[PDB]
Amino acid sequence: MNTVPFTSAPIEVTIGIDQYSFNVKENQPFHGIKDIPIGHVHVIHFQHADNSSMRYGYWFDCRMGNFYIQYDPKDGLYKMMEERDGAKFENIVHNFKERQMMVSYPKIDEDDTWYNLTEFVQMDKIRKIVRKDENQFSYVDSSMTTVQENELSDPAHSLNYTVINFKSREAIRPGHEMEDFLDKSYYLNTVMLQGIFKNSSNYFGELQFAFLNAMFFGNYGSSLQWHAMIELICSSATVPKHMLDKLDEILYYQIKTLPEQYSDILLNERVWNICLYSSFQKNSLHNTEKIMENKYPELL
Amino acid sequence: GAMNSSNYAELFNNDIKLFVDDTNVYRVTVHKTFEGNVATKAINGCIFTLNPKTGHLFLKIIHTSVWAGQKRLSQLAKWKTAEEVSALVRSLPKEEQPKQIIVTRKAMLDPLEVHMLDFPNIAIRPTELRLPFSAAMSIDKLSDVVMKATEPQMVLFNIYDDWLDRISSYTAFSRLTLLLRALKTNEESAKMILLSDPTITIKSYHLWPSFTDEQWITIESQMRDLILTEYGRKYNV
Ligand SMILES: O=C(Cn1cccn1)NC1CCCCC1
Repeated sequence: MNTVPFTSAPIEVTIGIDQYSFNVKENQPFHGIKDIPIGHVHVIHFQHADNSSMRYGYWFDCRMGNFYIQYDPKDGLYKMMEERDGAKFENIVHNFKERQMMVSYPKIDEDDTWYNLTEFVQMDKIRKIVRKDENQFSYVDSSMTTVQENELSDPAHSLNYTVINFKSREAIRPGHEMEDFLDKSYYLNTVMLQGIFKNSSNYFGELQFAFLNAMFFGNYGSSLQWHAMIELICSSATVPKHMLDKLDEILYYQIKTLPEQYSDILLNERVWNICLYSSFQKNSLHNTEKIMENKYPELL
Repeated sequence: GAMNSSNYAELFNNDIKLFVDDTNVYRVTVHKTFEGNVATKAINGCIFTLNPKTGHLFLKIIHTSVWAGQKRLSQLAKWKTAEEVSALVRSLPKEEQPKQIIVTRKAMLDPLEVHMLDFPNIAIRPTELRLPFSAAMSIDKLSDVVMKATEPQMVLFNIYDDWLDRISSYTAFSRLTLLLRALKTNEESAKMILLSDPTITIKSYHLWPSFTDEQWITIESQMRDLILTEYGRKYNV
């Protein structure tokens, strides 16, 4: 079990760790989060009490280094940093543990929620969507725009998700216009799965990362990406059976985890009604359709 | 964006544009079968593709053989329309290709956009106008060439005859849409108006009769009256 320590907490802030969150008061005796499960990516995120504008945070994997948080009073935010001196880091964290100044990652043992939300998410893929190669961790916030959004403005701060556009030459084979527009299997299976992603695991990983950025930061371009990747599968008549079964599990846990009060802004009525009731895969998402109908029957 | 009453004069500026009407592409008669079920029989159709500035009409005849063995024909008809319009554009010299294509029905937007991906600079637009181009098959010479076709065929006509020698495009389009609206509302009466005076003939190379300026005013008044009549006969007013 790993630890992301904090040098201090000088400003009042709500801190998230994965699906958990807690309030820290201004200058409260706070030194961090311990007992973080090894084996998964994680996200530590922030919303300042004085400006709820800009949720921001950091994707990381404690297997890749020793990371800590330190507030920067010039840039006005909590920054993740790597400590390269392993002995120094271990000794400081051990003292914090002895003085019980760290919250414990509060994982219930029955609970597989975070595994289920991050099953295909890899740090190495995160770091190619979020380009900042001098760090091992990745910063995301509410305002960052996607490559696709920019095309329709600072490229160093973009989310480089894979561009999906159903009315593009990439999506539509010359001479197969009607076929390819009404059945997107060639775009899904040849262009995207064989061509760009290489396998369904990397496709699902980007889908899961897009949802999580939409949920945790309200990142609108991420929400657009998540829905596009769902729609591309559901609008394909020919999908490997193992992908459909896994998609149903992925979406089920995403819908389960969404705050009930954010459903109005994070769920696209058109996409979901099309996917569950009109698409080729209308009958292939039984768990997702059941949880959507019991939890958000209004949207449908 | 959408073409409507506010930007109506844009139709007659010097940027090449085409209206595309797909109403008459997939045409059927509905009949009873020996067992007492219902079936359809297709008949020849046509794409109505019109330059409103010049009157140039590209009438692509759709032969019933294109439907043979196909399913979901009303959906296919929109994609076949888009395929044929895209083929027409590619067949034109660059300086004759349109800068905008206006579709009379919104369901043509996605089929045409997808077929025109190679032409990103050609704008595909809907319209809020209720244009009467479905009545094109009430023009006898157009209906005749469609029904006689034994294979796919493109036939090129000026729908304004020689009117542009004497009137502007705006006025010519207004005459055309009044004639077609009349033929759509009461074809029998409209055709009676147009031919009641046998001494006014249709030239071999024309579609409409050879009315003088003064006769067109009378004709146009008679068509307005017809339209208002039918509107009363319909709504009782
Ligand atoms: O304080 C530092 C790095 N530093 C900045 C100025 C001088 N040393 N690092 C600690 C070790 C790990 C836990 C909290 C962060």
